[PDB]
Amino acid sequence: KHKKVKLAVLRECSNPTCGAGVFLANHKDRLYCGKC
Amino acid sequence: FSHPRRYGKGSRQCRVCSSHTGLIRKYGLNICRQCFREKANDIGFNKFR
Amino acid sequence: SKKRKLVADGVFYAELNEFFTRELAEEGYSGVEIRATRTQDVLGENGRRINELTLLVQKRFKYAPGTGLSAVAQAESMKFKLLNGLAIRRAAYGVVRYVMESGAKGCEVVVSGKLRAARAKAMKFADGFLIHSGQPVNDFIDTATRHVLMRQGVLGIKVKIMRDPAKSRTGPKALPDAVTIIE
Amino acid sequence: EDRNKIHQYLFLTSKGYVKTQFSWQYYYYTLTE
Amino acid sequence: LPTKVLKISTRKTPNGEGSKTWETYEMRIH
RNA sequence: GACGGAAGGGCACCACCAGGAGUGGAGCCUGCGGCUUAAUUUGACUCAACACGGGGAAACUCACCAGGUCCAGACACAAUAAGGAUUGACAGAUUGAGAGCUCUUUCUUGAUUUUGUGGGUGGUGGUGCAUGGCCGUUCUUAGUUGGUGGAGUGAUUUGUCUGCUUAAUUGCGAUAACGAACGAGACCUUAACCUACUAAAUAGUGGUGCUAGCAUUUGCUGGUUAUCCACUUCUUAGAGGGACUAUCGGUUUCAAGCCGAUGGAAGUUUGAGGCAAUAACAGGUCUGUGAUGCCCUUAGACGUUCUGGGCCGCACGCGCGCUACACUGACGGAGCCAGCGAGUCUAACCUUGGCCGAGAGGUCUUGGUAAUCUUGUGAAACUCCGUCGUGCUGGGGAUAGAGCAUUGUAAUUAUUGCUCUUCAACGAGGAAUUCCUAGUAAGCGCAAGUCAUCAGCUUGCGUUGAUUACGUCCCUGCCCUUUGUACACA
Ligand SMILES: [Mg+2]
Ligand SMILES: [Mg+2]
Ligand SMILES: [Mg+2]
Ligand SMILES: [Mg+2]
Ligand SMILES: [Mg+2]
Ligand SMILES: [Mg+2]
Ligand SMILES: [Mg+2]
Ligand SMILES: [Mg+2]
Ligand SMILES: [Mg+2]
Ligand SMILES: [Mg+2]
Ligand SMILES: [Mg+2]
Ligand SMILES: [Mg+2]
Ligand SMILES: [Mg+2]
Ligand SMILES: [Mg+2]
Ligand SMILES: [Mg+2]
Ligand SMILES: [Mg+2]
Ligand SMILES: [Mg+2]
Ligand SMILES: [Mg+2]
Ligand SMILES: [Mg+2]
Ligand SMILES: [Mg+2]
Ligand SMILES: [Zn+2]
Ligand SMILES: [Zn+2]
Repeated sequence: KHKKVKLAVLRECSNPTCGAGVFLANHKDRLYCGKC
Repeated sequence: FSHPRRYGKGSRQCRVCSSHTGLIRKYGLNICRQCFREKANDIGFNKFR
Repeated sequence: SKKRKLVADGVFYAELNEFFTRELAEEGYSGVEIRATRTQDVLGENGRRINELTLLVQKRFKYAPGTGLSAVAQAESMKFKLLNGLAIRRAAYGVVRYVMESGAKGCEVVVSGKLRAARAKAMKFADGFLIHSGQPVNDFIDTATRHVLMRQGVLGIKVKIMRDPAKSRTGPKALPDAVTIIE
Repeated sequence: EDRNKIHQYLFLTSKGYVKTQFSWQYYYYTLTE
Repeated sequence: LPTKVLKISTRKTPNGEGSKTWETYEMRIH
């Protein structure tokens, strides 16, 4: 059971794979694309 | 949701059932014996003696 | 090989008819050779069934875009008639009424299952001359058996016919008992 | 779009719109009107 | 040529009850 | 009709005689109970449960249990849809886990499905007492019916039978029956023989341009995978022939026939089988079926899967079995004889032949989709020559320790193999009980199914090949008559 929560609304990584709707994770160190 | 099941009986399944039971791996037909004799004569397998 | 081959002649020849009294039964199937009872609904709406699955004969079976004297036709001749609804008493005598004076020697039809839920009806309906048995039956019979799926208790037919050995149409000319001379 | 690659791999098996028939494990999915 | 019978000896029953009766089908090539 | 513990007959090595070979007694293999169990999944319990469900289960199978994923609940209505529904996610705590199961985190994929109603629907889940199908048993049996006529008011009977005789309701015969059909028989497959027609380096044999070695006036034994010539006797097998008990005795009654003899390829229907009537039975299988009625179930699932264990767990009884108790034996060279059979393209099956190795095995090619190669499957019992002189000694190989391999994600509760040490009963098995009549019993090992692997299993196979009867109801059973019945659910 998960929420991926609704986000009272909103960097980036490489590769036309990650299509600009890909704002990198706001943690630390994170180079991560939610696509994969 | 899967792990090595390459060989063995879990590998081979019956053509008409996917029944792993009663396999006959002779002559490359791969059906179980419950299963075969029903579909026997139509392959030219008949009984003489 | 060659053994693993001539089997595959037949074991390919086999699964077909698993695919035939399943899809062409209501459309009137008799036997691969394609023997048939009814023969339009096998073609289709001038093309609906002719090629609906020759196009599946390949995209399942490894191919390319471009390459009443029988019981198995009479044991489904009217297997419909039951699951549609008639008396199982006179309907059965109709089919052995039917084939018998079609110059035919012998016929026999049984229905097995729950007529009424008990140790289960097994009554039998014969007519004529039915050689059985020895080798002359392989020559002279056809028998089919088709499970009949009605809503409360599966049943099952076992039809048998026999070829008139006189008007044999192939092979032996009469019963191997045969005796005759002139006075 | 994962579903969209198969829609014309062709030319919801339920609402008719294709009739099904089994015969040994690889699914003869053959079509309606 | 010599003919080779293809023989498949299978027991006659679906379950495992009865007398232990087998039966050999033949395929006869030429 | 069925039944009887009533009377005749008749018949069977799931009956006996005459004998043969064994089990139950020992170790161990396996299956059943039990018992233990988290679970030891389960079906079957007389012949007709208990090496049987191919049931030789390390995963799987797997049905069992301890746990953990999944939607693969289509679709119809109704709700979050275009101010993001919603799945996915790397790593971390968690957990068996390189599992986003989950928590934090904020990314994120994009009308794909998330939620209830409703409907599905998967199930090795229950009911073989709701079923199909199939199978097993009575039955390694001889039985079953109808036409015309006869007898009966009738249901029914006769036919369908005293007596012989046959494997048989198979026939002679007798006859209120006559003439018939199904069953048996005929039919079909196979193991044999054909010096015949039809036949070939894919089969087998001489033989030649010639080649190898002992004796040497021409033979011994061969060799010649694109060196020539022959043959149909072997092999194999196309078309067919041939056995009909043929002929003549022994006994018949009038025969039907049974016990000899010769021919002889062939004398128990020539041998062995496949088929298979009328009917049965709550027989077994829902653990074969996308065969399955109806129920039970369908999101903390009984569905499917992943991880791990279990079916094999031992104060015990039993069933199919394997290795034996040793001098017709064991060890060791060695002679070296089969037949039945299977085998590899999106690939690893049958392995010659090399070569490493103690063997197990390694490695290296190679031939083989197969009358060609493996394969002359150079099998074993065997056997010829030696060896150990009767303890439980090596017979015996069980339990038990140590080391090397082969399969396989995975061998631990030894999968299996080979080597060294271990060396347990058991000293021919009680009451019982099985199987068996000729290329039989029995011994022997070989293939195929199983198979990734694993035989003390199965289906078959040939090598070796007796004793004894070629008969009777004494037992156990079965079939036909007669008879009794208050049974018909028999
Ligand atoms: Mg299954
Ligand atoms: Mg017969
Ligand atoms: Mg005796
Ligand atoms: Mg049980
Ligand atoms: Mg059950
Ligand atoms: Mg019982
Ligand atoms: Mg019996
Ligand atoms: Mg498991
Ligand atoms: Mg399963
Ligand atoms: Mg049951
Ligand atoms: Mg009358
Ligand atoms: Mg009268
Ligand atoms: Mg009578
Ligand atoms: Mg039953
Ligand atoms: Mg078991
Ligand atoms: Mg025992
Ligand atoms: Mg090898
Ligand atoms: Mg030992
Ligand atoms: Mg077994
Ligand atoms: Mg007696
Ligand atoms: Zn990225
Ligand atoms: Zn099957």
